[PDB]
Amino acid sequence: PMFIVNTNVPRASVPDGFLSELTQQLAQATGKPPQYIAVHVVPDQLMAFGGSSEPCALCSLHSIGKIGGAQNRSYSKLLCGLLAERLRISPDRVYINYYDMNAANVAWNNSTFA
Amino acid sequence: PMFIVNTNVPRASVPDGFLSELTQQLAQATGKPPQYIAVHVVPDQLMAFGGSSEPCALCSLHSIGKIGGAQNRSYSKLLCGLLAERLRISPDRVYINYYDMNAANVAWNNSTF
Amino acid sequence: PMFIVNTNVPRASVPDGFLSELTQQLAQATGKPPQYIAVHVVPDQLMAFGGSSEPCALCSLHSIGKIGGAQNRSYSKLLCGLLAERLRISPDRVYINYYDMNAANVAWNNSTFA
Repeated sequence: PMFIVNTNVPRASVPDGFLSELTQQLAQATGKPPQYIAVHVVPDQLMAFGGSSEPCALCSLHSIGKIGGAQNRSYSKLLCGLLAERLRISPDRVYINYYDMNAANVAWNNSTFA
Repeated sequence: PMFIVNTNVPRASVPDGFLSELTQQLAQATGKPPQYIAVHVVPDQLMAFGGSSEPCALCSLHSIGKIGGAQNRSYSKLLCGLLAERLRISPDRVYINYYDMNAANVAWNNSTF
Repeated sequence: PMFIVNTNVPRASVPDGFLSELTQQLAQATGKPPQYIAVHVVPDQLMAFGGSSEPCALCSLHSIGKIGGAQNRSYSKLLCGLLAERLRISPDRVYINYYDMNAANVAWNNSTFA
């Protein structure tokens, strides 16, 4: 699985250990092994949400399966929760796009997972 | 809806009001209210288009519906137009990918649609 | 075609001809002309792969056709190869997501390819 966060929040407000925490939580939440979890955080971004430049995030989670109605609802609670608690971002200023990737459309290590 | 622009154009060439303009115009164009429009502009990027490093942009627009043949044609005119007029980027150096998101695959506010 | 690389490798370690190289190689590999190829490299990123912050990359290749099982398998070899040699990134720390774009969903030059 792959999680990317884009946010106008400053670099200095991203706590040390945020990436490891995202890794550990996403592992538990998706049921996938941490070695396969990647996380990416892009602060200091020039963005707006609903015309306002108060703290916000635009994120995405890609996975081969482990993506669906119930699962996505659950991930939103978890991840908005973490963006709220660690980055002080209100959950009504967060979008997260989910992508159920086909195994043939994910490369890793000189091949694909198909 | 969500619009992201990535460009090699410098931050200082992005005019004051560009994000608000994109917000207003996307609202009108998609028919969705401005509060639900997000915009993201990433300047100073290391990128090339056709091997040339003259000004260019790689962009994406994500929306739950309001995405299709004619609508996408219309958005290209609008958005290439704005990148041309405000960022001085030639429209033959712009790509925009459109994504019709399923409501279940977009989180907002502790849940999904 | 479009190729984006996101990496924790510093900007100074990205060689100056990397974008042209990616362009030329993707042209040969996809069978499209170099003028249709765009490439984007985002260094200095705050990321982790499998809990570790050693060099890694999250990438994506978008194209209208020229995307599929065998082709993707081949592109992974090529691109991991380039990331290994030029950016000194181990291939087991690379993901590439492939996207077979419908022509109606790609804009260029005031219109779409539909």
